[PDB]
Amino acid sequence: GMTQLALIGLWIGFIGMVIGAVIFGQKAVAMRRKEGMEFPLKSFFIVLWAGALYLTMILGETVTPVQTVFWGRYVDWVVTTPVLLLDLGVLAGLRPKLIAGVIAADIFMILTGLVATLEAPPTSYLWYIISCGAFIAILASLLTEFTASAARRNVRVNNLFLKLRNYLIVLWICYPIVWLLGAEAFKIIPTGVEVVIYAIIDIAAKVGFGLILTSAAPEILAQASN
Amino acid sequence: GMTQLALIGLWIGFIGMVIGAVIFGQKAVAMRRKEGMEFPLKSFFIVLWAGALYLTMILGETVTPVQTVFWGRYVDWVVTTPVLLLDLGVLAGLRPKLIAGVIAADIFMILTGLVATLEAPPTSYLWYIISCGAFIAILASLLTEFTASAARRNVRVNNLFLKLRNYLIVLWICYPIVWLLGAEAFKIIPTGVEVVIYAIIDIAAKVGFGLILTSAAPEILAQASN
Amino acid sequence: GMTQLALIGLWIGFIGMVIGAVIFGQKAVAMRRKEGMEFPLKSFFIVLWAGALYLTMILGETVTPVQTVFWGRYVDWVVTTPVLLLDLGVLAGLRPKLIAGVIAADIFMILTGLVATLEAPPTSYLWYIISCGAFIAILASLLTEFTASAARRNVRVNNLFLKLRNYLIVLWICYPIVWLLGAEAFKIIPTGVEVVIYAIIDIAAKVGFGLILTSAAPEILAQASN
Ligand SMILES: *C/C=C(C)/C=C/C=C(C)/C=C/C1=C(C)CCCC1(C)C
Ligand SMILES: *C/C=C(C)/C=C/C=C(C)/C=C/C1=C(C)CCCC1(C)C
Ligand SMILES: *C/C=C(C)/C=C/C=C(C)/C=C/C1=C(C)CCCC1(C)C
Ligand SMILES: CCCCCCCCCCCCCCCC
Ligand SMILES: CCCCCCCCCCCCCCCC
Ligand SMILES: CCCCCCCCCCCCCCCC
Ligand SMILES: CCCCCCCCCCCCCCCC
Ligand SMILES: CCCCCCCCCCCCCCCC
Ligand SMILES: CCCCCCCCCCCCCCCC
Ligand SMILES: CCCCCCCCCCCCCCCC
Ligand SMILES: CCCCCCCCCCCCCCCC
Ligand SMILES: CCCCCCCCCCCCCCCC
Ligand SMILES: CCCCCCCCCCCCCC
Ligand SMILES: CCCCCCCCCCCCCC
Ligand SMILES: CCCCCCCCCCCCCC
Ligand SMILES: CCCCCCCCCCCC
Ligand SMILES: CCCCCCCCCCCC
Ligand SMILES: CCCCCCCCCCCC
Ligand SMILES: CCCCCCCCCCCC
Ligand SMILES: CCCCCCCCCCCC
Ligand SMILES: CCCCCCCCCCCC
Ligand SMILES: CCCCCCCCCC
Ligand SMILES: CCCCCCCCCC
Ligand SMILES: CCCCCCCCCC
Ligand SMILES: CCCCCCCCCC
Ligand SMILES: CCCCCCCC
Ligand SMILES: CCCCCCCC
Ligand SMILES: CCCCCCCC
Ligand SMILES: CCCCCCCC
Ligand SMILES: CCCCCCCC
Ligand SMILES: CCCCCCCC
Ligand SMILES: CCCCCCCC
Ligand SMILES: CCCCCCCC
Ligand SMILES: CCCCCCCC
Ligand SMILES: CCCCCCCC
Ligand SMILES: CCCCCCCC
Ligand SMILES: CCCCCCCC
Ligand SMILES: CCCCCCCC
Ligand SMILES: CCCCCCCC
Ligand SMILES: CCCCCCCC
Ligand SMILES: CCCCCCCC
Ligand SMILES: CCCCCCCC
Ligand SMILES: CCCCCCCC
Ligand SMILES: CCCCCCCC
Ligand SMILES: CCCCCC
Ligand SMILES: CCCCCC
Ligand SMILES: CCCCCC
Ligand SMILES: CCCCCC
Ligand SMILES: CCCCCC
Ligand SMILES: CCCCCC
Ligand SMILES: CCCCCC
Ligand SMILES: CCCCCC
Ligand SMILES: CCCCCC
Ligand SMILES: CCCCCC
Ligand SMILES: CCCCCC
Ligand SMILES: CCCCCC
Ligand SMILES: CCCCCC
Ligand SMILES: CCCCCC
Ligand SMILES: CCCCCC
Ligand SMILES: CCCCCC
Ligand SMILES: CCCCCC
Ligand SMILES: CCCCCC
Ligand SMILES: CCCCCC
Ligand SMILES: CCCCCC
Ligand SMILES: [Mg+2]
Ligand SMILES: [Mg+2]
Ligand SMILES: [Mg+2]
Repeated sequence: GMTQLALIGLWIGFIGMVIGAVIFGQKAVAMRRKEGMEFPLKSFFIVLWAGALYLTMILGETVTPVQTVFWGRYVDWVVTTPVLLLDLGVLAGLRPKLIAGVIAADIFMILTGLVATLEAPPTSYLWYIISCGAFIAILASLLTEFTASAARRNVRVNNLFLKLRNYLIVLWICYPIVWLLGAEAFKIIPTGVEVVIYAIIDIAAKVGFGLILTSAAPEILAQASN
Repeated sequence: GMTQLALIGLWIGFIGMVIGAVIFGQKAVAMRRKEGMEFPLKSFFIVLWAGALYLTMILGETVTPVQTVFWGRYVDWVVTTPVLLLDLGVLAGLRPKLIAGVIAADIFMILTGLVATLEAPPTSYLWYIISCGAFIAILASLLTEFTASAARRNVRVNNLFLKLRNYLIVLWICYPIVWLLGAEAFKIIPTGVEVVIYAIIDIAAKVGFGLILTSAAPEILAQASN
Repeated sequence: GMTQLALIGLWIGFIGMVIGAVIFGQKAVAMRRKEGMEFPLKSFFIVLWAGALYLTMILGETVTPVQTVFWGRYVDWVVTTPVLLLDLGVLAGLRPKLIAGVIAADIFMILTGLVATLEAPPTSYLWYIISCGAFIAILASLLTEFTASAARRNVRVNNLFLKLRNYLIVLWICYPIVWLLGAEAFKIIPTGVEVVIYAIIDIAAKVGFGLILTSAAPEILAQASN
């Protein structure tokens, strides 16, 4: 029931995650019995879950015609975006309870975005604004407590945190902008194009992010983990 | 599909949680880099989640005609009641493995209560009794191992624990009593009145509890958090 | 909607879990002030959750006629199989981050198995293969990382781990074999017989496992817990 372009977009996301899974799985094998192996392993789980959920959408299991609702992508994001933040929190050396609070905010952001996607205007816009409020709090925490914590660590660990922090922030800001421009609000981006855009940003946000992270020198990953 | 009285009750709950969010949000900001900030932060998250779920019920998103089933309140409780017990566990100095067991019992209590609410008599009463059994186990834990652990701490931390322990017990006992008197069992309390009562108890159990906790002297919260 | 044999199988599983919960619950209460009490408590929670889900299937709550899908057993397994792996990880002395990774693989195994159960052939077989891939990763970790960590512990703790590791592995391999032979796939085993078989293996994998673990000498459980 979806457009041909939407199906192409789902295939792009799926193949991207599968390639990521091979890359990070191999890196994790290469890092067995080494400090810092948690980083390729987390990257591997992120792309494995995203890849599985892309497959459920290809198969029509987590999409629903009402326009097609691609609700599987929220099942993906509600699991993978916390693990991405966990990555930065470990790099930053952030206290576990603070990491937990940001993960709670993130899950709230994704679930209110799901409600926004399922609703009709203008109620959908209310939930979009609520979810953006949670996003802004997450961005503020990244730019403040994460950054202050990372600045107390070794220079190379701090440098890697800042690179990934900035990469994550730029990519994540793309999502609510695409949402607002797409069929859920202003209807500027056609539904099929929207699926393709999300797949490209997903690949950047998960495979690109993991490539930057896991390509750091092994000594840096070792000291970052402890 | 709900009565006007029920809608009034949902708005009371919603506005109460929003006011609580302002209070605990300001307290969390004020304790930004102080030991004990975890307490206003958890209180903020509790009323944020409860307020969002009250909003989903106002909007008819988590309410289903089957006779109006307010199943959104279980999505609220299954998340917020564990965090309330975590609060008491940190104050008591309780070992995390013991906190985990009581949280598991609490999630079991809420989920069996959801099955009781969705079921028809007499099967609904079976699940009510099972959920009550989990509740009695939680109460016994609060009165025994939580209380013995708190009694090892200094006088002011122990006194704060006991105040919040007693407050929590009295308010939580109200819930299964309202449930038994309302539409799901004896049908003594009309559905609309039941919604109003839950909103008032919810405000007391989340905002009132958080106010007692977050108004303690900051040095006590700092000591309790260690 | 379900056969008489299938209902008999559900009652066998339910009664087995109730028996386990009495045994492990009383053992947990008897160990209330001792090191190692986490083992009977986790065993109690495992059979409590499984028994409750068996009850939901007896009552038709987590069973849907499609020709009958027993989807409640996935709600059971997604919670209990992680706790069983946690048991082995505590006995082995495994690093918590490693336990978290195998638990993630296990949840993925159970959820992809649920998708396989809900799907139609040949798509169901794709998810079965994916789930088997996760299962193989779990078995590999049990036979490598868990085993290496246990061998660095006291001979009595290590001997207990190996006995439970071998017991668990043999029993868990039975599940995907039954699945492929049964009603969710190739229909060699009648549906009613398949329910009875799952009840028997479930009792062995939860009550039998818990009996072996909690019957160890209390000093062995004590040093394993630390
Ligand atoms: C791997 C997937 C990633 C990094 C997805 C990130 C998604 C977001 C940051 C979503 C943001 C949203 C809002 C801030 C408002 C409501 C709409 C959303 C869910 C797209
Ligand atoms: C903020 C919300 C709170 C503190 C809610 C607490 C709810 C309960 C203690 C519910 C208890 C129930 C039983 C013990 C039996 C079954 C019915 C319930 C779920 C109302
Ligand atoms: C107490 C319940 C237990 C120990 C259940 C264990 C279940 C499994 C190991 C399931 C395995 C499966 C596969 C590996 C492939 C797909 C079918 C499953 C879910 C039966
Ligand atoms: C309807 C079938 C459409 C098939 C579309 C093929 C996708 C083309 C591959 C693009 C994968 C990008 C991988 C990026 C790796 C970093
Ligand atoms: C370094 C260890 C970090 C551990 C992070 C714990 C995750 C906390 C997430 C719990 C939040 C539950 C949100 C439920 C829906 C709002
Ligand atoms: C058929 C429409 C094609 C749509 C092209 C979408 C490109 C969107 C890119 C947005 C951000 C790119 C992140 C890449 C960073 C390396
Ligand atoms: C001091 C921090 C304590 C944190 C304990 C978190 C325990 C998490 C609860 C585990 C129980 C899961 C049961 C799920 C049943 C659906
Ligand atoms: C071990 C748990 C004790 C639970 C206390 C039982 C309270 C009585 C509830 C019985 C349900 C009666 C349904 C009312 C029929 C209108
Ligand atoms: C010691 C810390 C954990 C204490 C909580 C134990 C969990 C007890 C749950 C019991 C549920 C029984 C329901 C059946 C009653 C008829
Ligand atoms: C040291 C104990 C002080 C805290 C005591 C709190 C008592 C809570 C009063 C709540 C009033 C609700 C009454 C409902 C009775 C059915
Ligand atoms: C512990 C529960 C306290 C609840 C107090 C509520 C008092 C008002 C309830 C009156 C309901 C009677 C409605 C009359 C119309 C049928
Ligand atoms: C003693 C160590 C306990 C470790 C428990 C951590 C559990 C983390 C589970 C990771 C969640 C992955 C879920 C994927 C699908 C929702
Ligand atoms: C889709 C699942 C991906 C599986 C991970 C692939 C890992 C490849 C291992 C490569 C090891 C090479 C050693 C030199
Ligand atoms: C649609 C009916 C809603 C009326 C309730 C509004 C109450 C007045 C607003 C109070 C503002 C709350 C400040 C935190
Ligand atoms: C109505 C179904 C008959 C009841 C049979 C009872 C099942 C016995 C379970 C065995 C428990 C095993 C504990 C080791
Ligand atoms: C800042 C944006 C808040 C959400 C407003 C959405 C308005 C969409 C207009 C749709 C016209 C087709
Ligand atoms: C028709 C309005 C009914 C008003 C109900 C008042 C509820 C007070 C509950 C107090 C419980 C602590
Ligand atoms: C409309 C209802 C407003 C309730 C706001 C509650 C703030 C104080 C809570 C005290 C709990 C006893
Ligand atoms: C521990 C709970 C007691 C068990 C009650 C089982 C009730 C079975 C009812 C079957 C009727 C369809
Ligand atoms: C122990 C951590 C390894 C988890 C690996 C999961 C493997 C999933 C395989 C998917 C089937 C192709
Ligand atoms: C690497 C994944 C291994 C999967 C094992 C295959 C299970 C049997 C497939 C038969 C399905 C019809
Ligand atoms: C929280 C403030 C409530 C203001 C009510 C707005 C009414 C809009 C409904 C059309
Ligand atoms: C009222 C709930 C059941 C109470 C059992 C525990 C009482 C022990 C008091 C120390
Ligand atoms: C941390 C103890 C393990 C409990 C696993 C529960 C998994 C629920 C998945 C839905
Ligand atoms: C009527 C079902 C009886 C099933 C027999 C259970 C015992 C078999 C253990 C191998
Ligand atoms: C770290 C995994 C988070 C999963 C959150 C799921 C909430 C629906
Ligand atoms: C029906 C919900 C109206 C809320 C306004 C939405 C835009 C802020
Ligand atoms: C974590 C803060 C969430 C704020 C949501 C409301 C913003 C309008
Ligand atoms: C985009 C959120 C603004 C937060 C900035 C915090 C101060 C660097
Ligand atoms: C059509 C190919 C898409 C490649 C995505 C690249 C992500 C940075
Ligand atoms: C439409 C009913 C609104 C009720 C407002 C309640 C005041 C807190
Ligand atoms: C229709 C407005 C009635 C609101 C009642 C307010 C009770 C707090
Ligand atoms: C500083 C402690 C933050 C704890 C917040 C967790 C809320 C679930
Ligand atoms: C800081 C005020 C938060 C407002 C609560 C919003 C409830 C969804
Ligand atoms: C800010 C909350 C708006 C709620 C609108 C309710 C419309 C039925
Ligand atoms: C009658 C609708 C039941 C929906 C409840 C689902 C809550 C997880
Ligand atoms: C610690 C709060 C999260 C509990 C959520 C459980 C939902 C089944
Ligand atoms: C002590 C941790 C127990 C958690 C198990 C929860 C299963 C219902
Ligand atoms: C069909 C289930 C009936 C159980 C009723 C038990 C009430 C105590
Ligand atoms: C489309 C029929 C299969 C349904 C599978 C649902 C998986 C979430
Ligand atoms: C259209 C889905 C086909 C899945 C292939 C089955 C692999 C055994
Ligand atoms: C993959 C099967 C290995 C089983 C070996 C365990 C010894 C009983
Ligand atoms: C190699 C020893 C494994 C024996 C366990 C089998 C239990 C059915
Ligand atoms: C080593 C066990 C893998 C599961 C394959 C199931 C056999 C049909
Ligand atoms: C792993 C990609 C499979 C593609 C099938 C056409
Ligand atoms: C491995 C995925 C193949 C599915 C084809 C739709
Ligand atoms: C459109 C139905 C999707 C529900 C997502 C949980
Ligand atoms: C059912 C999910 C509701 C989340 C709103 C915070
Ligand atoms: C769970 C939220 C559903 C909203 C449908 C409009
Ligand atoms: C904090 C509210 C954000 C709204 C911007 C769209
Ligand atoms: C709108 C909420 C923003 C919070 C910033 C700390
Ligand atoms: C089909 C769109 C391809 C865009 C390349 C980044
Ligand atoms: C979602 C079903 C939960 C059952 C609790 C016993
Ligand atoms: C858990 C679902 C219960 C529904 C019974 C009508
Ligand atoms: C209309 C009910 C109001 C209740 C406030 C105590
Ligand atoms: C009607 C407001 C209720 C406040 C909680 C005591
Ligand atoms: C019930 C609210 C109490 C507030 C104490 C500061
Ligand atoms: C007919 C009842 C059989 C029970 C087997 C344990
Ligand atoms: C280090 C692996 C943890 C995986 C988190 C989902
Ligand atoms: C792991 C793929 C399916 C997850 C949603 C049930
Ligand atoms: C299932 C095969 C496991 C391999 C053991 C190293
Ligand atoms: C390896 C487990 C031995 C079997 C115990 C009955
Ligand atoms: C793998 C079993 C196939 C059965 C064909 C009837
Ligand atoms: C009824 C059979 C019990 C199986 C115990 C291993
Ligand atoms: Mg929409
Ligand atoms: Mg009901
Ligand atoms: Mg099937």
